[PDB]
Amino acid sequence: LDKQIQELVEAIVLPMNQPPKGVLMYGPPGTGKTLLARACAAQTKATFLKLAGPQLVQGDGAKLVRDAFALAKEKAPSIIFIDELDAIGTKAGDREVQRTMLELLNQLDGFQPNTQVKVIAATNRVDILDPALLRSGRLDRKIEFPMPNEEARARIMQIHSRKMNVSPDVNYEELARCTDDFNGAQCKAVCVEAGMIALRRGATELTHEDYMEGILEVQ
Amino acid sequence: KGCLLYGPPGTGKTLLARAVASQLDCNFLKVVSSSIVDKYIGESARLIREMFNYARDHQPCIIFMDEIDAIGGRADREIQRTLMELLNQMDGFDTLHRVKMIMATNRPDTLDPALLRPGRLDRKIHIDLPNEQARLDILKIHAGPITKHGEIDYEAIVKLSDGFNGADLRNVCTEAGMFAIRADHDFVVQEDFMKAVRKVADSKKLESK
Amino acid sequence: PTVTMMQVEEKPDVTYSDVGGCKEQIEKLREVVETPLLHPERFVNLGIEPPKGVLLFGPPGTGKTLCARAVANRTDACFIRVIGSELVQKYVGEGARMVRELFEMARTKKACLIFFDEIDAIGGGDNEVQRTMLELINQLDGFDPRGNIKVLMATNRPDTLDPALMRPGRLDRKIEFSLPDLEGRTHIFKIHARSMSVERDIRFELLARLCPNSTGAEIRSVCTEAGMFAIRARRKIATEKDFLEAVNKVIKSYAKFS
Repeated sequence: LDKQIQELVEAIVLPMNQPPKGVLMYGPPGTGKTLLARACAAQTKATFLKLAGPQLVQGDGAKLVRDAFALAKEKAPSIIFIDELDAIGTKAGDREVQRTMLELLNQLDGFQPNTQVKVIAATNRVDILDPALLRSGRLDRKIEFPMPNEEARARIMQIHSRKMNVSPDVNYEELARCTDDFNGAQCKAVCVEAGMIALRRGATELTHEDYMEGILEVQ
Repeated sequence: KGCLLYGPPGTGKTLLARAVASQLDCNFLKVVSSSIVDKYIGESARLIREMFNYARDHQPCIIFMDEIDAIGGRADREIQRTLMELLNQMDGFDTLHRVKMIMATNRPDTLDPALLRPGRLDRKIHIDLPNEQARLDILKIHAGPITKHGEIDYEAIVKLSDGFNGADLRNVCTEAGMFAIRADHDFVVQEDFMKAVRKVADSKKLESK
Repeated sequence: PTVTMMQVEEKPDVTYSDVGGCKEQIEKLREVVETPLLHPERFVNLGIEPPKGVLLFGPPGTGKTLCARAVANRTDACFIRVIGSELVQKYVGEGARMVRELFEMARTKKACLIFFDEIDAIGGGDNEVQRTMLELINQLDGFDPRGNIKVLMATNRPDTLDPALMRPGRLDRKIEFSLPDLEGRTHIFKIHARSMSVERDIRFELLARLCPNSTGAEIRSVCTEAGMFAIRARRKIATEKDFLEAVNKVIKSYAKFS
C-alpha cells in the first residue's frame, strides 16, 4: 500500500510542489480510501474541500462544477476530493447528471488554464465508467487497491494515533495481531475506544493495554 | 438511418467512431448498454420514448450502441420490450428521418435476427484482425501528433504487442506518453514506452475480458 | 424575533436524583455536562479535542427528565433546549437564520451550552430537511460557533442514517437506555416523595419490589395515576393500601398488551 500512496502523493504533490490533472482512486472496500486520501491531505497540508457523490443532484451540478472550478480558478491551491462518482454518473435525472458530466469533461478538455488546482476523484467500483475519460486533463491515474495487512493497519492507525498522548511502549504486534478481519473505521473504534476511558482512568496519557482493552472492549 | 459494425476477429471500431465522433460528430450523445438493465421497476419504455423523443426533437443526432451481445438474448422480457420499441421506432410511423444510430457488437450469433433485418441494420462491415504490419502502419500514422526522442525503435513496440486492441494500442501508447510527460520532458524516450506500454498493456490483458 | 427572547429558558426544574436508575451511565453523561463546566481550561489542557457531549437514543422511558436535570445542574446562568419542531417549518429559509442566530447567541453568551431535542424530526422530497440537517452538521463540524460547549441528542429512533455516518467524527459517547434493576426505582421514589402526600407508612422498597420492568415511564405513570386517583378519590393523603390497586392496575393492565 506504499506504491499507491506514493503514486497518489506524487499525483497530487508533484503539481503542487505537464503536471497530472485527474486521478481515479478506486479499489475494493475495507481499505479506507477516503481516510487514505485524507491522510494524504494531512501530508499536503493544503485546504481539504470535501465533496460527496449526490451533492450534484439537488441543472445545479454544473453550478457546483463551475463553483469548484471558480475556487480552483481564484482560491489558493487547495485539495478538492470528490467521491462516489459512479453512482451519479450512471451510464431523466441521470441524463441531466450526464450533461453535468459532459460539461465537466468539456471544461477538463477545452480549458488551457487547467494547470491550477486539481480534483481528486474516488469510486467504490469501476463498472460504471465513462469511456471519454481518457485524457491528461481528465481522470488518468487509475489505481487498484490490494488487500491491507496488519502492518498497513498499524501504519494508518499510527498516522491516526500519532498526535495523541500515547505512551512510548507500543510493539504494534500484539495489537496488530489481535486486529483480525477488521477495517480502518473499526481500528478507529479501537483507538477512539481507547480514548474513551482516558478521562475516568485519570491517566491523561494513553497506555499500551488500552488498545487491546479496546479491541476486547468493543470488538 | 442504421448501420452495424461487427468486428469479431480483431477490433478497431473504437478508433474509427471515436476518431470521427471526436472530430466533428455533428453533435455529442452516447447511450450505454448499462442504462437499460433497470434493476428497479421496468419502466424503461418511457425512458426510450423520452430519450429518443429528445433525439428526434434535436435535428442533428447520432447515437452509439456498444456491447449489445449481452443485451441481445434470442430479465430479457424488458429487453425484448425495448426491442419492440426499437422495431416500432426504427420502422414505425414516426418522424424517422436524418437522425442516425450506430450499433456495435462482438459475436455474430446472438445478434437478434429480427434486428439483423434490413432497415433495423442496413449496413454491416466485418472488421479483420490487426496485423503486425497494420499495427506498424497504424502506429506510424498515429505516431504523428505525439512527440518522441530522436532514438526510435518500433520493432520492440510492435513485437511486444501480440493480440492487443487497437483502441488499447492508442490509449496505452498515449498513456505511456503521458507516463513520460510526468517529468515535463519535451523529448519522450521510448524507455517509458516499453515500461508503461508493457505493464499497462499486460494490465489490459488482465482486463481483456 | 420571538424565538430569540422565547428561546432563553429560565425557571429551573427537575434535579439530579430523578435519574431512572443509571449509576455508571449518569457518570458517563455527567462528566461532560458538569465536569467541563467547572473549568474550561481543564479539558482543553487534557489533550486534543475535548468531548462535546453524549448521545441518548432508544426507548423514550424517562426521557426529557435527564435534560431537565441538565438544566437544573446549571450553576450560574440558566441554559436553553433547542426543540426539533422549529427547524422543519413552512416557508423555508428561516431555519438557517434561526440556527445561525442561536449559535450567534451561543457566541454572545460566553460559551453557552446548547441541547438538541427531537433530532428525528430533522433527521433522515426531504431536500428542505437536507438544508437543516446538512447545514446543521455543517455548522457543528464548523469551528466558527464553538467546538467544546455541548452536544446532546434526545430522540426515539436512531434510524437517521446521515447523522449516524456523520456523528462518529464529532459526536461521541453513545449510550443505551440502561433500564434499571430492582433497587434503582427507590431513588426516583425518594426524590419524588414530594408527590401528592406520600404517607410515611408507604414503603418505597415495597413499591419498588411490587413492580418489575417498571422503568421511569411506568413509575412516572404510577405517580400520574397516584396523584390523579388521589384527586379523584376526594382524599388528601395517599396510602399504599388506597392506591396499590392503581399501582398494579397501571402496571399490569398497561403491561398486558404492552
